[PDB]
Amino acid sequence: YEHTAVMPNKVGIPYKALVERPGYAPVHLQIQLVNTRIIPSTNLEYITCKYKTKVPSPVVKCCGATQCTSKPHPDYQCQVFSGVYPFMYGGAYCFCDTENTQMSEAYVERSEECSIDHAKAYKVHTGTVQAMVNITYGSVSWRSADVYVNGETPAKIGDAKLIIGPLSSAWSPFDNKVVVYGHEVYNYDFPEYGTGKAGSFGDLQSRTSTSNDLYANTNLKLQRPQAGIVHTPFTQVPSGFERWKKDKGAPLNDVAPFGCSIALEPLRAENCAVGSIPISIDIPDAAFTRISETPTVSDLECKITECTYAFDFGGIATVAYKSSKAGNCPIHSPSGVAVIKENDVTLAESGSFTFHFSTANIHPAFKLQVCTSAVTCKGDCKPPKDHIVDYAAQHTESFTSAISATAWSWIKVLVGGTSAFIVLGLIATAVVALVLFFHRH
Amino acid sequence: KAKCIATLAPEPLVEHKHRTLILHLHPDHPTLLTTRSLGSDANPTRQWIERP
Ligand SMILES: *[C@@H]1O[C@H](CO)[C@@H](O)[C@H](O)[C@H]1NC(C)=O
Repeated sequence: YEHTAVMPNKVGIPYKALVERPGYAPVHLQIQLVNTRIIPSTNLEYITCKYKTKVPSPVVKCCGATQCTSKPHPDYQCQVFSGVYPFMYGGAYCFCDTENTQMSEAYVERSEECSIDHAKAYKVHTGTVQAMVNITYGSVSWRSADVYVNGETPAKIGDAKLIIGPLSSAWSPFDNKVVVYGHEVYNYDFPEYGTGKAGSFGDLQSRTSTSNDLYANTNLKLQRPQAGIVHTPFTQVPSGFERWKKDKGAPLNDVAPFGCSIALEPLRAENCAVGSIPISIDIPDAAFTRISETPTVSDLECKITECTYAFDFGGIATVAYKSSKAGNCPIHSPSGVAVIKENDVTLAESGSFTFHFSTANIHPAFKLQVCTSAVTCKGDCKPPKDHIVDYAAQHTESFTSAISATAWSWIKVLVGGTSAFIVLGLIATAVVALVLFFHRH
Repeated sequence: KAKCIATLAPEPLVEHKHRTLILHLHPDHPTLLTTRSLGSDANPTRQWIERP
């Protein structure tokens, strides 16, 4: 027996409903999301990290000269400095005073830290949505499984075939390009591979952390050695990866809307409370007991004894009843006015039972289903005194939830008063025309 | 990769008003405070607090 509905995209707040099959006792159904995961399709573009400048031993040619040869090294530099007269611990290195030459070389390579301290540049595309759903129904205990939130793939959870529809809003916190660093994810528009600029995030780029083909773009310039000294001085733009670390700003972990959590294995946004989720669950015939074998109730009377429209279950009500074939009975509230804490009650041949509920309404009025029967509960609720709480609201707001009977009275008096005044003017207008007509005739 | 011991700032004093969260922050070191709402418009806040 298939039951179809739409449940809010909320984690930790269950969707509760009765599966009503004429001739059989209603099966109470409860579907709770354990987590919701938005898993985009990602493609690693390149890996950037802090660079290391490799400086081989310079070639010092005494009484002669050398020429630079281009080499296949990242950001390779080579310059020949003539007219050098270097000294070592053993004295002057060269004999000639001005005919000596020093060749300096330098190139960029990944630092040792790049194996543990690097940022991954990903291109992000629309992917899939998954969730873990906790389901209980009838007398069946809680069962859970990972499902695909696409409305097409059925999940079998405890002999029930669950199809969770696509999210009503195709929203994702990830932009087209993101940077993953450590546990953090950033919506950073990084330069494409091979186009990085010195001092910026992508100055050093590698397709993989173990790739042998490295791209480097720094203003690495060889400087002339100090007089009499054998060394290879140079200037270079400070690493843009270390610069980015300072200018990262807030990560997506800390700014994502809808309370999303960002996980990395795989990269995904979790528990984003966006929109609603269509659902469809097919419950086997074994779960449905014939009405003739279950209790039924009549002459129901509901009393709300206490109520606060707090986020918690601040409402309390009592239902008087008469029944036949006394036994366990499911409880449900079809409307959104109040969320019922209880799932079922134990009935006697006669008596009453109590239940707790959460409502945002000042004057809640809602239908309570009891073994295919229904009773209307009405009462007034006081406001809570606690300004801030550490838990989410169980109930749902509406336009008219906050309008009190006194406010409705003023609205009715205002609208009725103005309408009656206009009607009075129109009746007077109609009568005077009728009187004038009789003057002529 | 290794595990390092980082400091813990003193727990804030929290005062509640209608739709307002009041935090009294007394850090020992420059401490980062960030906030965001859980709605469709998460207005983020990011500030380093060095003094009470
Ligand atoms: C399902 O809900 C029950 C409630 O008692 C809980 O014990 C169980 O751990 C939940 N399942 C998951 C996967 O969280």
